[PDB]
Amino acid sequence: SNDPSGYNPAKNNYHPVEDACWKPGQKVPYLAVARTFEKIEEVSARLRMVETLSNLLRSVVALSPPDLLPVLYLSLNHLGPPQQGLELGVGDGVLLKAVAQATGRQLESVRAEAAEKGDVGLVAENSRSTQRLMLPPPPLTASGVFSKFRDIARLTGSASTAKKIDIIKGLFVACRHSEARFIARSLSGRLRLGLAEQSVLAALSQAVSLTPPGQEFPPAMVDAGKGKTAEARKTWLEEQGMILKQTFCEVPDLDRIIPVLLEHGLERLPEHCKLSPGIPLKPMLAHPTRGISEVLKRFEEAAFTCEYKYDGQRAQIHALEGGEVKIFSRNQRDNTGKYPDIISRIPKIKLPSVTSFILDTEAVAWDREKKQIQPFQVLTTRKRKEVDASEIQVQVCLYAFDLIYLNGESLVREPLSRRRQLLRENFVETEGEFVFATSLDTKDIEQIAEFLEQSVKDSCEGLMVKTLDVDATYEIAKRSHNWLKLKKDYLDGVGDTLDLVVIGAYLGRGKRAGRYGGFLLASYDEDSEELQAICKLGTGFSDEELEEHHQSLKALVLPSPRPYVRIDGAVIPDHWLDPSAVWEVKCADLSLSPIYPAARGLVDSDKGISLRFPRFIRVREDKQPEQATTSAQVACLYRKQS
DNA sequence: GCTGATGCGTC
DNA sequence: GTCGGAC
DNA sequence: GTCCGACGACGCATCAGC
Ligand SMILES: *P(=O)(O)OC[C@H]1O[C@@H](n2cnc3c(N)ncnc32)[C@H](O)[C@@H]1O
Repeated sequence: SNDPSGYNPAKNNYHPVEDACWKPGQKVPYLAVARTFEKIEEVSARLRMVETLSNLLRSVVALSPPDLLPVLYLSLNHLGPPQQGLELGVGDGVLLKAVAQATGRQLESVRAEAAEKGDVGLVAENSRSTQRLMLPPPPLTASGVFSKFRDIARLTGSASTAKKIDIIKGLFVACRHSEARFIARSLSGRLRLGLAEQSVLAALSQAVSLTPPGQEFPPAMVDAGKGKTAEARKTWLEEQGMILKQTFCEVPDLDRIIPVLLEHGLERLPEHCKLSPGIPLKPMLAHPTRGISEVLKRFEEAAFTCEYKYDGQRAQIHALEGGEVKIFSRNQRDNTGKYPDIISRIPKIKLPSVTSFILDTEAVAWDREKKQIQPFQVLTTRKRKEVDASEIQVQVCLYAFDLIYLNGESLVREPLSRRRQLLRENFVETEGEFVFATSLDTKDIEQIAEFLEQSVKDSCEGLMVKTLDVDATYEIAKRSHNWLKLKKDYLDGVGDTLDLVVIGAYLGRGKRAGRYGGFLLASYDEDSEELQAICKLGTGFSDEELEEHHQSLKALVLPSPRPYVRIDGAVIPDHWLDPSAVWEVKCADLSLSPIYPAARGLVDSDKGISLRFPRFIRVREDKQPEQATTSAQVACLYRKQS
């Protein structure tokens, strides 16, 4: 209809035709998407966000079906299917430079304003573009903006950054109302709607259920739920939602799903898009569990297995009928070129009767000389793409723990008891190359506890716990976190805690805007009587605790750092703090840092020590900096990881 | 042709 | 990756 | 329990700057 600026997709009794802000066949205006983001961000109830997005999507289906795919990608802040590897190459650095040039302001003024407001979108929105003529360019369209994002991502090579900035400046010149806010957030990778993949899928299945695609215009059926009771409508939308969710979890690729959805409908979708080797799928995840008693409470009387939780990276290995092999990451990225050693070993791990499979494994760095597992840090030094087999320096051992597909059979609906038996019988172990995850089938608390201790002694993070027959399938759509993860450092009073000094604070972004979002911490070097930065910290405190931190550190702000505080290459804090507050901090491991100075020279000549997965536990009101954990104590903790 | 800063992915 | 907030 | 977005260390790949 008329004037996107007034578009209200949160409206009660939203009518997909009469309440749209564009006419049939027209391109969806980007302002329509921006206004939808505004109405989503204004509320906290996830179900209300879904309804609002569904309203937009229903208008897109009814009026401009070719724009459904770009509108969906804009709402997820994706560029396309993950296995295609498109990357903007734009962070806050490029973005802030483009905003400075677009608005004619100094880069430093823009950087300072972004940090104080905690959002680059607000800076871009509230400053005019000095490249704008008297008469604006035509309004942005959803598909136009999406295509420009893709243009940015495809620019490569020398002088490519300047070309990316030119595209961004062009977008800002054409923005109206709130559009610049969401372009900027999207480019920075921080859309921060409160609505993401699961809510987008729920909105999509609701939208195509209520307003079916493919109708002759004007659509005879704009609300297919209106003839049902509230109860019947809810059950129906839940069923339709699960059809979409389960297909997506097997084929998480909107380029494949959306054309089928528009042509054949949601009910026929599983017939056209099915799990198959060569198409990455969503992996099964794990829920953190803070004790053995919590495990037994979660699984009740269902038999379960405990497995070592190996410290590497996930590798989803696909063997296609015909011999081709592909390897994908946890997030559906193509890692095939990264593992020529693994690909060459596939004939060695599968019996000759296996014609196709999808394996779920952990790739762990392996020292062939000493025949033992190596830390994650070592694994991350492998090259990432177009790697040749002879050039591999860090060997990998695969620890296999699941089987999702075998000889043409999808196993997603099969219980782990059967998947595991098929894994054990059709694949071959080779020490230090391909091994089944160490496992224990028991319900005895004393055995589980001992097994947890042994997993740590054997260079693992803890245990994974999985039911064998009750709710034991690989249906991510039913429950994405169907497994449990049990780590020692989850236990209170157990694991490595340090008492560290707060030496700086960083202004918060997003949910943390208007206060501190992070802090710089330091250990005390006895030998030089200096405080050495050891890590940053940004999780572990409640919202109330964070407000107390803000009020207790405000009096410690210094304009300039103390000469006995050393941070070297760490990110300079927005506010320096007089060393006084001491906090108890927990971590999973200690790592060798190329940047932090803490304990430098005590374990390595060039590298200090930092914390893996640090989190705030509590303030140490009874400690001053002189009694904080020493750099020598940090080195001793690092060494005993062996 | 090299180095550092930036981006993005891994955990 | 950990964590807490909102539902 | 689910979903989400605050925030963590770290390393390769890339490209601006030299
Ligand atoms: P996150 O800490 O949420 O844990 C899940 C990941 O752990 C890895 N992993 C290692 N060993 C296993 C076993 N035995 N089973 C399942 N997952 C395991 C995977 O890479 C998961 O992504």
